[PDB]
Amino acid sequence: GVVAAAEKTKQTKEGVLYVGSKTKEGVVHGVATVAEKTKEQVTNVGGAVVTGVTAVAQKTVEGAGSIAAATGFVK
Amino acid sequence: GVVAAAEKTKQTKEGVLYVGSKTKEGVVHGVATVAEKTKEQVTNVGGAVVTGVTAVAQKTVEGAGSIAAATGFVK
Amino acid sequence: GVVAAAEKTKQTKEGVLYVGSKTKEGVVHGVATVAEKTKEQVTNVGGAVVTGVTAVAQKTVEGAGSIAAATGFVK
Amino acid sequence: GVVAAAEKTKQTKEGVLYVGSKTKEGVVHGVATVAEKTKEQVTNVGGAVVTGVTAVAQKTVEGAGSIAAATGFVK
Amino acid sequence: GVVAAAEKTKQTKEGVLYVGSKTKEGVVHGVATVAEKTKEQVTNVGGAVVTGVTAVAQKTVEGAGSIAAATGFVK
Amino acid sequence: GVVAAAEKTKQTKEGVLYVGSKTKEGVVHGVATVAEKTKEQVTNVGGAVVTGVTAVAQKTVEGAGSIAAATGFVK
Amino acid sequence: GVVAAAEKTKQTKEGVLYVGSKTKEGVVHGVATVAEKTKEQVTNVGGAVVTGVTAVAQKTVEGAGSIAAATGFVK
Amino acid sequence: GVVAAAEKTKQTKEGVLYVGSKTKEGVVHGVATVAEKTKEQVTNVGGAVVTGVTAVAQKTVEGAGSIAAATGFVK
Amino acid sequence: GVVAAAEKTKQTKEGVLYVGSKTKEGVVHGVATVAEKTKEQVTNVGGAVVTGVTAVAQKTVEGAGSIAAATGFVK
Amino acid sequence: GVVAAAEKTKQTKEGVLYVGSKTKEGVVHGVATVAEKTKEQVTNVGGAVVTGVTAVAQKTVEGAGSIAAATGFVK
Repeated sequence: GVVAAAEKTKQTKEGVLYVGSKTKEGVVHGVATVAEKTKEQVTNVGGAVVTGVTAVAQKTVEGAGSIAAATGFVK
Repeated sequence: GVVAAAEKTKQTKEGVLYVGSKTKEGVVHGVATVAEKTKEQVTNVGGAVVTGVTAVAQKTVEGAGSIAAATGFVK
Repeated sequence: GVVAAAEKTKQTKEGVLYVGSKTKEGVVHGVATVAEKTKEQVTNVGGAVVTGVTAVAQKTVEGAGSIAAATGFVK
Repeated sequence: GVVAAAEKTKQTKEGVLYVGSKTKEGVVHGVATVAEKTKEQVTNVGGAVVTGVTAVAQKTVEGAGSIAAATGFVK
Repeated sequence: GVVAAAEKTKQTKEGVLYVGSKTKEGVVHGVATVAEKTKEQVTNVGGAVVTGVTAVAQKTVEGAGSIAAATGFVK
Repeated sequence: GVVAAAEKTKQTKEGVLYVGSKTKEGVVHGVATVAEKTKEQVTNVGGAVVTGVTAVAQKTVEGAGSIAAATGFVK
Repeated sequence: GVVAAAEKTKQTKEGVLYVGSKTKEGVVHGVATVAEKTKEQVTNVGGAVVTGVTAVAQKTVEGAGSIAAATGFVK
Repeated sequence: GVVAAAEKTKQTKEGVLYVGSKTKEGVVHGVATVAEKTKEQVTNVGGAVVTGVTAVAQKTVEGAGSIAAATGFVK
Repeated sequence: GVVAAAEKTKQTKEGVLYVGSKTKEGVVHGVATVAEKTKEQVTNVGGAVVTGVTAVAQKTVEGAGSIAAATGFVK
Repeated sequence: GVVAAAEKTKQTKEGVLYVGSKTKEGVVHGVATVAEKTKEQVTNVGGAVVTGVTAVAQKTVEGAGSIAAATGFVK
């Protein structure tokens, strides 16, 4: 029973963004899952993932955001 | 029973962002899961992940945000 | 029963951000889970993770934010 | 019964941030979980994690924020 | 019964931040959990974790913030 | 018989130099002799060697300059 | 017979130099001789070696300059 | 017979120098001789070696300058 | 027969120098001879070696300067 | 026969120097000879060695300067 329910019932500068970036070398890998000689691996990533030399996450969840995750195994 | 419920019922400068970044070398890896010769690994990541040389997370959860996570196994 | 419920019922400079960053070398790894020759590993990360040479987390949870996590195993 | 409930029912400079950072070398690792030859490891991280050479966490939880975590195993 | 409930029912310079940082070398590790040859480890981290060469945590919990954590095992 | 003989017998702006250089990154190696797994190497450098991002060699040999070089081997 | 003989027999702006340099990063190695796993190496450097981000060699040899060099081996 | 003989027999702005240097980072190695696992190395450096981010060599040899060098071996 | 003979027989602004240097970080190594696991190394350095972030060598050899060098071995 | 003979027989601004240096960090090593696990090393340095963040060598050899060097071994 992995249920994620989100409801949004709705009846000057807002959220204005300025970014200036100057990079010479950049290595960004984000979400990564590496397995070497591994017998068993389970990985789950949910939600907002902002990454990089200049990472800005503004006003990410204004309304309703549900992240339900059942990660794992059964023997 | 992994349930995540979010409800948002709704009946000058706000949230204004300024970022200036100057980088020469940058290595950003974000969310990573590395397993080497590992027999068993379970990993869960939920929510907002902001990463990098200049990471800014402004006004992340304005409304309703639910992160329900059942991470693990059963033998 | 891993339940996360968030409800937000709603009937000059606010939240204004200024960031200036200057970096020469930067290594940012964020959320990481490393296992080497490990027989068993369970890892859970939830919520807001802001990381990096200049990490700013402003006004993260304005409304309702629920993080419910049941991490572990059963034998 | 790992329940996290958050409710927010709502019927000059506020929250204004200024950051100036100057770094030459920076190594930031954030949330990390390392296991080497480990037979069993369970790790849980919840909430807001702000990290880095210049880490600022302003007005993190304005409303309702619940972090419920049941971390561990059963034999 | 690990329950965390937070309720916020609501019917000049406030919260204004200024940070100036100048670093040459910086190593920040944040939340870390290291296990080497360990048979059993359980770790839980909850709440707000601000770390780094210049760490500022201003007005962290304005409203309601609940951190309920049951960490441990049963044999 | 490696003989170098130089004789100088002597019985408004002259030689005036102006240099303005502006560099951001510069790698200058000059005279270099690299041998890797080499069984035999003979190297000779003679005279004036001017090198670099802004290299100026003005009025190098006003008088007598002799460079005699016998480079090599005998088996 | 490696003989170097120099004789100088002697019976408004002259030689005036102006240098303005502005560098951010500079790596200068000059005269270098590198041998790795090398069985035999012979290196000779003679004369004037001017090197670097802003290298100026003005009026180097006004009089008599002799560079005699016998570089090498005999088996 | 490695003989170096120099004789100087002698019976407004002259040689005036102006240098202005501004560097942030500088690595200067000059005359270097590196041997790694090398069985045999012979190196000779003679004369004037001017090196660095701002290297100026003005009026180096006004009179008599002799550099005689016999570099090498015999088996 | 390694003979170096120098004879000087002698019967407005001259040689005036101005240097202005501004450095933040500087690594200068000058004359260096490094041997690692090397069985045999012979190194000779003679003359004038000027090195560094701002290296100026003005009017180095006004009179007689002899550099005689016999570098090497015999088996 | 390593003979160095120097003879000087002698029967407005001259040689005036101005240096202004401003350094934050400086590592100067000058003349160095490093041997690691080396079976045999012979090193000779002769003459004038000027080194450092601001190195100035003005009017080095006005008269007679002889540098005779026989560097090496015999088996």
